[PDB]
Amino acid sequence: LKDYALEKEKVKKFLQEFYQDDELGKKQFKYGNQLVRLAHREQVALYVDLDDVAEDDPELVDSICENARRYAKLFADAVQELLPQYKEREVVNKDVLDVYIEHRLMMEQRSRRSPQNQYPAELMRRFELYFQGPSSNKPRVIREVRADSVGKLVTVRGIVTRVSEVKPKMVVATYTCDQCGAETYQPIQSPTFMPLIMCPSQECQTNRSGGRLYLQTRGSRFIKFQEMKMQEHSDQVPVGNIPRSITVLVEGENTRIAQPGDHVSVTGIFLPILRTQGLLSETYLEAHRIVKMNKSEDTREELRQIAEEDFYEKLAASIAPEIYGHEDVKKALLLLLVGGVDQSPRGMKIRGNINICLMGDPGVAKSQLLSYIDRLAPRSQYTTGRGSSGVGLTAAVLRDSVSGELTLEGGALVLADQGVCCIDEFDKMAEADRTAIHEVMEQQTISIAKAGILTTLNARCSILAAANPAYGRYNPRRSLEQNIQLPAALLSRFDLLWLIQDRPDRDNDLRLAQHITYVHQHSRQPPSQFEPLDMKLMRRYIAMCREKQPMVPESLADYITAAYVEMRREAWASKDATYTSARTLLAILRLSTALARLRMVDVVEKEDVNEAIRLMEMSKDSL
Amino acid sequence: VFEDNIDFMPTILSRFDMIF
Amino acid sequence: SQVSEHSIIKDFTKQKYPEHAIHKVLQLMLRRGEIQHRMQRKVLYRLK
Amino acid sequence: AGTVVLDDVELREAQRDYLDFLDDEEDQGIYQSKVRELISDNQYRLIVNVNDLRRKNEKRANRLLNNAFEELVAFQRALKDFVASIDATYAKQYEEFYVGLEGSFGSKHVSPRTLTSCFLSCVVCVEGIVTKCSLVRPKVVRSVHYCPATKKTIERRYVYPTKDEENNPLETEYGLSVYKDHQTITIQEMPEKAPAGQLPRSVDVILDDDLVDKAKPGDRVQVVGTYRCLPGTFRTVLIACNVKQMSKDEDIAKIKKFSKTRSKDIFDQLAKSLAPSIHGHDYVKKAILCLLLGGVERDLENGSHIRGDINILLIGDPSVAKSQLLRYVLCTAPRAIPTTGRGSSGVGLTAAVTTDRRLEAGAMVLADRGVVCIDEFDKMSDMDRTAIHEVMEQGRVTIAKAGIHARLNARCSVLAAANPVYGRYDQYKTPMENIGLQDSLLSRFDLLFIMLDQMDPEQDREISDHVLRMHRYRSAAFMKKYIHVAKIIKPVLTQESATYIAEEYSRLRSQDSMPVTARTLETLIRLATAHAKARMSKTVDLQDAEEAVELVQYAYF
Repeated sequence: LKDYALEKEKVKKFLQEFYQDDELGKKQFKYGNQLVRLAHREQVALYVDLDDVAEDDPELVDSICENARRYAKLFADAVQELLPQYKEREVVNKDVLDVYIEHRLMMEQRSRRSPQNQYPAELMRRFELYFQGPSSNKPRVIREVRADSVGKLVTVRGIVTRVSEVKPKMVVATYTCDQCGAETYQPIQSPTFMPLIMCPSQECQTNRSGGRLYLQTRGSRFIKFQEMKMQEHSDQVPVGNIPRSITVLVEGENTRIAQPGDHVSVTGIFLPILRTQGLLSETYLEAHRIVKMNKSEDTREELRQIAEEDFYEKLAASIAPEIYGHEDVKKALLLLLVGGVDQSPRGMKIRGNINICLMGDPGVAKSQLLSYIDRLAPRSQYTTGRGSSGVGLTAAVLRDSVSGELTLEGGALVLADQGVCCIDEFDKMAEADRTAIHEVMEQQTISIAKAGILTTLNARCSILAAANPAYGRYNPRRSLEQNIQLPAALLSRFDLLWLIQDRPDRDNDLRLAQHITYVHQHSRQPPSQFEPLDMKLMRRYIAMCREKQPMVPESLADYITAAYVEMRREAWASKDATYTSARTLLAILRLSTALARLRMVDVVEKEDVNEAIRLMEMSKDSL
Repeated sequence: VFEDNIDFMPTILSRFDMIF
Repeated sequence: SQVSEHSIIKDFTKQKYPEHAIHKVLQLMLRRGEIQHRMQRKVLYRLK
Repeated sequence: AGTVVLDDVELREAQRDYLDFLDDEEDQGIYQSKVRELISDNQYRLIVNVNDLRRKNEKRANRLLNNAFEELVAFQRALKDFVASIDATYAKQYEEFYVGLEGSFGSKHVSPRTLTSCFLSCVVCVEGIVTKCSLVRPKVVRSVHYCPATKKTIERRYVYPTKDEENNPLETEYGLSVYKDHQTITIQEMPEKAPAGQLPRSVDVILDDDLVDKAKPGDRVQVVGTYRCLPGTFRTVLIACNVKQMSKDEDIAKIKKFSKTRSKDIFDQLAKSLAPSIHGHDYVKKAILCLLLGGVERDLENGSHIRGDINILLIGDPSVAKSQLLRYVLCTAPRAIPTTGRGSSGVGLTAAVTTDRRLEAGAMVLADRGVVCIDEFDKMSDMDRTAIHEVMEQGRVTIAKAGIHARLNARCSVLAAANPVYGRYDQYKTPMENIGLQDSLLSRFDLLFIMLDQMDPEQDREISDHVLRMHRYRSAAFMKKYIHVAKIIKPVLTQESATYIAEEYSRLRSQDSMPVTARTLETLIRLATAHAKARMSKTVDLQDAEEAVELVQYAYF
């Protein structure tokens, strides 16, 4: 539609003698310095912020957005043509590519029209160009990127689920013959290419020479390559679906930036892949910019209710409304819901590990409450204990069609990166998997004695476990070595243990009947005038609370020490199946840590600490 | 086959007759 | 352990039970989806 | 294709007529309001009732239904023109608009059985349930190629053009190229109406844009489109233009009048109506009557919990009608499909078909909102055992392959039977392990009847002889009509009635203290609902609810 020469001249003038208002509205050759650095081979990747263009060239930005690859190539050629005028001296031959390039330029000059008698543009680059998505286009959700946006520069958010090791990919393939003496170039764009056999060079075909060609890796151009799969953020996926994955390919200096399980912002060109009725093709994303979130590291005044309104009576009372009671049990969930993302800047890495255990699955249908835990909590991902077999963590051999050689993958634990981990049906796990859990308990010490796999898994989420009872409710008459069937030492490592017995408590038994009767009566599941409210309001208020970062006082710990003393007498006299130890002191300080976040005073706080002690006493010795 | 004479189909026998 | 598949057959013979019994029970309890049958499915898939 | 006609007068007349139809000036502008709605809502497919097209011009409707391609193209052009006239900018935004057909079709409303070859090149409607389904792939429709050498641009409709006229390189302009998404689905005729004698008809359906996610495997869909043929093997395909979901759900008045409860107690004979040649197990009959009836959907707002997924397992001694009772349900089956044993047909599997990887929905999926009859449950392998556990709880089947993640609706119930492998009496050892099934699956089922042949010669004698006398030397269809009416009943609970259930529930709680009590509370909703469904009553009767309390007592003997 439009002449590419005019646009090339426009971008050249834009870069060379056209000005911006970045530094106090004064031109300072912003891109000029980077171009100079490129001339001296001191900067390898060049980024073109589309925002800078959009400040004073909206039509160019619109054209670029409507078609990405063509303008990308045009900019690359323009930068190539800008280089020679910034040459000041002789290249110091940094690498093999520079040496080959300077010999090629010397040979070109020595002997100085067929369109096929010149160096390909990509071979003489020594620079890579990329685009940063303009802020004008709002980020899109992966499910909404359909075939209709092919070829348009889009930006999507997600979480890395499968990244391969860095490997070299070949852009220009160099072939040399023993008769011609010249260099034959085959640019390669598809992931697969066909090596040449008989050179189609005009010299040989005219001379009917042997034309035997030998591929070499000396003067070929190589670029970095990676393969990653990215999955939608669980927080915004509709409840009625599951997140979908879209393939992203990253090349050049942009590599080695994404880490597994991390939130990434990706901007690239949506292009099809051929694998060679009708013409079918797949899709991928050639990224141009990967920026992680900063959070991955480590108007009246009446609009808030922080100190005047108690968080216990409003926040807790709107959590898990389908559950028929267990308000004391409900409180611990809030501590689990809080977790240990908010930690003091003092190196307390253990604070974020809250491995709570629940025994008894048929009890009061507590399997349901897991979903509410994932949905309300931010930075939380839904996971299932029984989502795959034991092969899901190690490596095995299965048939595949699309891709995957020497597959390396993780389980549910790795999938939730520093979030909320949900594990169901602990009993049905095989013996080997149980050891895999136990090695997680030892603070990320996953050792594998298999020849091919020697990885070190990084488990930093919060682990919630639900366990079925031993083929029936516990019976007191059974003494030790029989009463508990799951290994006791395994339970010992867990910080909190909860078990619910459906005792014939006629006072409580009537309460269950009353609530199930009000079902099928109206649409208000929480009849105590609690409205479900929008999820937007709750999340926004919670986020600003993280920024305060209160710190508990160390002096108060002296009070706690007495609690261990009285516990010892009970532990020795009871001789019960459950047993505790100094781990309670380990737990208590962590447990007290979260509770104080409601009252951000931290000068004198006694009730908050005491309640955590009272929580332990309520569950044990219920008789 | 080489209730004591059941290998893998302890239902098919009930559907036939005991014939020598 | 120590009561593996290569020796359990001889135990029946020690109990004056011929090879007829092993088909009726031993060969039929593993087809039930016993953990011992699943133990061979995972541990001995390539180790043998 | 791309071939056009140069100033066709017939095409122009069709364009003018359809444009006149679109601009509803003498009428209130119903379609014009719909055009406003589509412009505002960012949807580019206008659905036009066919009945209006008949009313305005029967000749247009006739020529449309008899020659689909040209009339459809002309009407699409008319829609484009009308949109541009109302708003040019919105028309400039998009490339081409598509038109869908709904309403009532006299003789072209066919079934896969009915859809013979005679309907070629005619617009058709097909009703059924999705069977096979493929993934979402993008399909190219207009590829733009630009030659850097010759400074020329070449565009082609629909091998791929790779070399120019003189073999110069060609780098395609992807952005200017238009790609639309594509999907391949299949359909089978409805289970109840397709005769079981002759072979099934499968029809392939291709969906264009805005149709990939509207229909998913296992649902019930109506497809309307053009029935064309691709060019030694000739296969019929159906290029679709509108997909709509289905599953909302005479002598009835005589049946309704006969079935008045004021005359006598019909429940007494109603329970016996399912087991004509089986003496005894009357309690089992009530449960089986319960399983067929009952609601299958509850308005659980802002979440989900226990629903009409309630099911019954039957384990017992041979020849105790354990195998036989399934056949009675299968014969008089409202939307029910049989399956037995291993049944390796992919309950959620794909079989990894190469040179193709479609999603073949299984038995439990094809039976949405029905009853599933399963024989020899213990025969199913552990691979199914892992999958089948999750299906009953949440109500969907998860498909887990490399990249393919989707859950199909499994709003279903299970009637399972399995022989106790070798167990004979099952009275001294707890059924939790004597049936082999030690797994926690047992708790999930509502009911677990044990049909032992306890030596009870007084009761046992009557079963042997009197069944033989049942020949009667000197009402199957009735239940069919009942259940269809009962399905649209929502027997709301009454608090005074509801408390009555809890009042006697206490006595049962102390009886079983000396089998799960934590789930029994929820299933009391079903049991009370069943009794009112028999009477079509909107409210649960206390006398009817009393028998619900007794059923739990009879449930565990």
